[PDB]
Amino acid sequence: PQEAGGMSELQWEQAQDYLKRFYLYDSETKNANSLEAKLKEMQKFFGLPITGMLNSRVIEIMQKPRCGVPDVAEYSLFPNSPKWTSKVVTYRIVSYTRDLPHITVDRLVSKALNMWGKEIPLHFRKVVWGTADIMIGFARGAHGDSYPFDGPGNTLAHAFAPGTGLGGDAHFDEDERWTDGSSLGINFLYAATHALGHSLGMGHSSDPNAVMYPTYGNGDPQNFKLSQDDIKGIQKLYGKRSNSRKK
Ligand SMILES: [Ca+2]
Ligand SMILES: [Ca+2]
Ligand SMILES: [Zn+2]
Ligand SMILES: [Zn+2]
Repeated sequence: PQEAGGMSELQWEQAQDYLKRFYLYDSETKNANSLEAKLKEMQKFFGLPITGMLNSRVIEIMQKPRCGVPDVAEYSLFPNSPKWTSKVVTYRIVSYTRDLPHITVDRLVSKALNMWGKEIPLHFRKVVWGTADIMIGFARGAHGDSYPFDGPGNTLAHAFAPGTGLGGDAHFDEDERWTDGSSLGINFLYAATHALGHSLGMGHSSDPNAVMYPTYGNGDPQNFKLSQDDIKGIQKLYGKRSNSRKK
């Protein structure tokens, strides 16, 4: 439809900002010409082939929601290996959103987290007494951590890397819409694979059928399943695999 033709400067400029936050709001990449190189890495990060452009898929994704985890990091004392080295992983829900009953949130977090575990020799464990590694809560950036709330729209959910006992948690922007049967806003199952995937130190992928595919296409999946590219992606680190194997 060529909607970009009738867009204003404000829209094109907004794009600069929407992506600026996707990799931390750092003035180090603040220059007119850098736009070209800086979109170059965005376009490949997503995978979409139109490089050097800002109008077709590239604007669509700026406006569509996706994830709230920056795609960069810079710290020392990093834990053993980027993904969960531990022999086991544990996970517990902190609170639940009114859109969904606790039972539902709980079984979705697990039905995705478990899929991840089912593609690798890692092992997973149920929680019935004590705290866990990955806490799953609903909250706004002003709950008690860095990164602003954003509100609805851009920035879907922040999550943390498997580091320390406190780090590794997954969060859900409570402002965002969260539901399964209704199949209206963001599917918990689908986002859960993504949010929980970051809890395992997994990164985004470029394949059009990826499970952490950042080019979200809206809608809710009926059954949902893991992707080939993510299964091989993770097995390169853990060596052996379980070839998904699910119902
Ligand atoms: Ca949001
Ligand atoms: Ca944790
Ligand atoms: Zn993400
Ligand atoms: Zn937080």
